[PDB]
Amino acid sequence: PNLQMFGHTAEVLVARFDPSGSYFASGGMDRQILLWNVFDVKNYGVLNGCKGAITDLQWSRDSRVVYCSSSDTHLMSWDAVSGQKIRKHKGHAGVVNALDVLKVSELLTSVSDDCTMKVWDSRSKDCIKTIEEKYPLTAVAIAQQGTQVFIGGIDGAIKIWDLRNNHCSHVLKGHKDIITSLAISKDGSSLLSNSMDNTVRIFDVKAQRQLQIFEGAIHGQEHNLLGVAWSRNSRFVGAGSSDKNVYVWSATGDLRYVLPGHEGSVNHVDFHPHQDIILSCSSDRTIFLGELN
Amino acid sequence: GTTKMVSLLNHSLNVTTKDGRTFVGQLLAFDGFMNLVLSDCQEYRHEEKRMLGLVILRGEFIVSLSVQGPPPMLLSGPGVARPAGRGIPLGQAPVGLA
Amino acid sequence: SLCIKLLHETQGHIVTMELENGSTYRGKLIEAEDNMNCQMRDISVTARDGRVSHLDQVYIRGSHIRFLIVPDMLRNAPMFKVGPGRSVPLPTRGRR
Amino acid sequence: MAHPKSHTNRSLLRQLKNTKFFQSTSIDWVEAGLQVCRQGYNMLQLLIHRKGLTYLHLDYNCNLKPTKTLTTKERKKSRFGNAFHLMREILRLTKLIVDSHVQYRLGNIDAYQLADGLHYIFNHVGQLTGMYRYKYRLMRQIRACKDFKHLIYYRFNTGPVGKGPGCGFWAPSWRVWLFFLRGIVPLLERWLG
Amino acid sequence: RLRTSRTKRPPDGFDEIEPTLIEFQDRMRQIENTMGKGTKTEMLAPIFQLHHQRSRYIYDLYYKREAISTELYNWLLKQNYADGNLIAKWKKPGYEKLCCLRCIQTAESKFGSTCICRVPKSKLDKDQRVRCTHCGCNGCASCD
Amino acid sequence: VQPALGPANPFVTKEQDSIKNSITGYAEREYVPNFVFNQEYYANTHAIYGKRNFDDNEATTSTDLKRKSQKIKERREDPGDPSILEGDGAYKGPWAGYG
Amino acid sequence: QLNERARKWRASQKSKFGVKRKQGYVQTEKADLPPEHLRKIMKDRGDMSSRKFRADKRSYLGALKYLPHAVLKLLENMPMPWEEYREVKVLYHVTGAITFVNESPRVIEPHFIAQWGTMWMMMRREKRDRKNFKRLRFPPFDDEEPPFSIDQLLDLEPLEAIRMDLDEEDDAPVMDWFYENKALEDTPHVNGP
RNA sequence: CGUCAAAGCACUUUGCAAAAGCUAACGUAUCUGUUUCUUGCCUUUUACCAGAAACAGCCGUUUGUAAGGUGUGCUAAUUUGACUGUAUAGUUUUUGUAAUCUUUU
Repeated sequence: PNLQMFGHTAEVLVARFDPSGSYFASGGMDRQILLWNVFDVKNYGVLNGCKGAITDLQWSRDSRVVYCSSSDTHLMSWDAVSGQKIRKHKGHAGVVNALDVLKVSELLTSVSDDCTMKVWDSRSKDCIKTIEEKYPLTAVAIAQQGTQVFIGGIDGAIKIWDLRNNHCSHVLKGHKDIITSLAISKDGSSLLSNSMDNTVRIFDVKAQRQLQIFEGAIHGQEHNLLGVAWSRNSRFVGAGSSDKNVYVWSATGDLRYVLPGHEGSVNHVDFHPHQDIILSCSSDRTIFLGELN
Repeated sequence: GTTKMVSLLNHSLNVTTKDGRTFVGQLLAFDGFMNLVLSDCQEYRHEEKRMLGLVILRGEFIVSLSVQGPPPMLLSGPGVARPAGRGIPLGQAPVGLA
Repeated sequence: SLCIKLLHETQGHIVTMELENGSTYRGKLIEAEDNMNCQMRDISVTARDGRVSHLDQVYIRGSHIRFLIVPDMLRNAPMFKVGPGRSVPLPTRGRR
Repeated sequence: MAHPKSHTNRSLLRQLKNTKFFQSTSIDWVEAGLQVCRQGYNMLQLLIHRKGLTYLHLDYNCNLKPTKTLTTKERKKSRFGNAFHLMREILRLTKLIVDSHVQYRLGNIDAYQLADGLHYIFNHVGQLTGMYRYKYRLMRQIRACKDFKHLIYYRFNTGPVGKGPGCGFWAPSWRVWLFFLRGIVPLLERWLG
Repeated sequence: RLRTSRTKRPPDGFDEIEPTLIEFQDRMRQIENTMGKGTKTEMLAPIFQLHHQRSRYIYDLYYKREAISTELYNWLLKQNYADGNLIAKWKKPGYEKLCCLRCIQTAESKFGSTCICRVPKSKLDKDQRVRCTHCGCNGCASCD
Repeated sequence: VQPALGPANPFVTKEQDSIKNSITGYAEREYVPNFVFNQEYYANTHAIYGKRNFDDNEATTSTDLKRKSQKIKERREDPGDPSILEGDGAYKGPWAGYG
Repeated sequence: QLNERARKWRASQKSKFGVKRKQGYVQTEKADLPPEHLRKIMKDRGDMSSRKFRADKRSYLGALKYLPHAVLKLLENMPMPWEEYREVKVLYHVTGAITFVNESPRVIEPHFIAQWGTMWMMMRREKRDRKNFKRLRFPPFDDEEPPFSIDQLLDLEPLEAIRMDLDEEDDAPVMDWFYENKALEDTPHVNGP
């Protein structure tokens, strides 16, 4: 099958599976996160409260608590079993754009239009660290180790920071413009990155040079943050584009699947943790589950 | 105050007394004098045991407190699915341009 | 306070207790107090020695009591919220 | 009495306020009485002329009459219907209630006379407005307003000071005619539509 | 909002303002009662324009020159001499010289929004400067 | 992709060759945020006016906006001010005319 | 070059999320107009004679459907004897095609009883001490005569109306509001407006 | 009154949902219509008389929730909840009758 489920009122942004592979969550401009099943593809809770639009979901690695990143500074927290509020992580003085989580579900990183990175504990309700750069930040990724945090800004310079040192250790180079989504592999050994130059580049974690520049997935005037993912094997790379197409790569530098279906710009493509399924979201208010037999 | 003391409520406790004896069981009720009520109690005089049941201790008699164990023990949103389809667009290029 | 009301509720039943004296007393309880006085009948004392005796009527001082031992059905009894300006727990319809 | 049904609130007068064709403002009552009384005059005139029925003229006191004197062939075209006439005679009433305020804001009348005035109107609507001949139920709203008069007069009038005019305790006699429009409005749209 | 003899008098400062406020009423009747000329949309333009002046007067007397007591300024609004809804916007930045509340309604416009007047002269063309249809705005933008 | 294959019809005039949903051309739904469309539309119009104007009118800038406002601003008549119905002071408002 | 990147970025984020902003535009409340705006339309349109408004005339009949509903809002607002005039609210068709009175009378009940009782005090007293009570003429204005110019009535001044002599010593805690429209709208003795 | 927690607050405009759960005024108010029957006054049908049952409309009311508007504060104010909320060195608990030694198994 394919399954193009409808439900949201307005532009949807982010849609992700549990780490387990038993649910979706989705939510964009609706101010409504809508949970789903995978295997009778039905809705669940209408997580209501966020007074800004959602920009990023992420399941806790317990598969119970959910975290948002509203446009009104809040980062909310939700008990996916019951569906009640837990907290309002009040901090930033602007619009949050990305979130990331660890193994230990306890630490979270967010990224504002205040040019401020901030690490959060799920127990304090306050910031543990505050890394002020200069130009409004956009994408962030934290490693599996719980050590390296990658920041993506407007300079095209993916900076790398550790939790012990807090020094500008390294800076990725050769990306001319804008970053819309970082993504660390299931190894902890390589990033993915969507630039506004349409060069969906991979980078190294440890020597730190490029690997493979992919090219063929356009951003334009919309200025949405488009996403990228690593497949459960780390064989395939799934980048969406404003051309209504989900450009899946071969990770060897070869375009295999280029499946259309959406009527509007695509945002955050994902992969299921085990069985080969693709979550693809788009302003359109629609979502697909593209499979491979 | 007594904010901490309410937190202990319904936990299995180990209570040492001035006599030396140590009572054990859950905590049902608590006081400003530290009168404790305890459920299914067992003294350990010392290789010894006794079964009492419900025990109400005074404040004079109690020395220390210590937890043995922890406390004992949105329907469907609008969304709907559909099947497949995957239409091809005649045009290429981005969404806003043309 | 609730630790006193539970006592008053076991009036009528048979109770065991321990005093600073060292001896334990067992009998039907007739009256209690907020002080922790007691009034019992048909008591069967047992000291440190093991010496049994009979006492027809007894009064006590709470100060002298170490701890009581109460019947089992007295764990399902209600434990109320009380209030700032009330002596006895009781249930409360009014404000709070 | 039924016990009321569960429902969401429709409210017509806040739908019209949500389109770009209606605007809102605050004015004096008697202005907006005249406003209506006029609006209705025209809304009938434009209907009378669109039918090309231009040998009859409505007076400004909602009084319809022929000038020419007609053939039987030219009368059958006139023959306006049970609705239009009911709609008309509901205007004839609105005119009296409003005029009789206009008139007290010249000085002509003075308050105590005006209250009485108002009261006479409701209590006599059978006689000022020849409406009952297009909607015969109406002779129930009439009969009631008469059966208030009796009840009041023989409680107020009598005292030591009873014969003629004065009264002006209209509130009950007024009610009757509101609750009537509650039930007519809905029907009289359907008929006019 | 008509006040008469045998009523509550207004606050002390009022009767200095009296002449000017009558000056407006007198002019306003003169527009109502006269006939227009152009389109029936244009015909009503000089009401809004005048109405804007009556409120600016009072917005001037309380916030800049300071020739009125808070007691009076409030009395003026709750007597409808000046539109508060409007004056509220004059306090907010961006609207510091706005024409008519009707030029800032997204929901009136065929699509989109905002009486062309509301656009800062900078951007739009020489050909489409023209004038608004509602009120006859002409660069209500706070600056241009 | 899978191409068609065959000899290709030789007659085929210009009018037949295009794939048309609705006679003139193919028409399909779009999902562009409106702000992008409004932003896009204005820029295109200026170019069209400019050719008719025959003037490029320089490039859009920062700070020079203030120069462009002032240049427009200076010609425009001074506001009458409140409280003057009459002229010689008078109260031209935003209504005021540049000249 | 980086300074300009962000300037473009921030604006695009501002159109998407933007403090007080709907999908793109800035939403607002439908603010009500000046009173003269409506009053002019009535004068300019007149009797729907001139060609300049030959468009409207289609709508004007369209209104007819909702006339019976305008009558009914108007009468459920009639000003009451003790009031000198009463201000109201309105919906008008920008066409000058109808005026809907958009308030409900709304009143606090023991008070309103009191008032109407106090009428029935004056109204009996006044009937006994008048002698020559001149009841209204009706069809207040003659058939032929065209309706009243609104602008004439705005000059007249209102004239005084019923009420009762409330001595300060005794009726102290009601005298300052026992004859308003929305009594104590400003105090904490009521919600708000 | 006191603590703690949450939240801007009061006032207001629209949208969207609901409103016998254990016999009870969503509205201490109250009007029109349709169908099916029964009787009135009647022969032109409508328009009506005044009872029933079954459906409907209309004029209103309450609540929750979403987005807004005005005034005020976001270096504060207000609301809302929650609570095992009082102060005792002199006899019944928190300013000690404790301290110490020795023998038996």
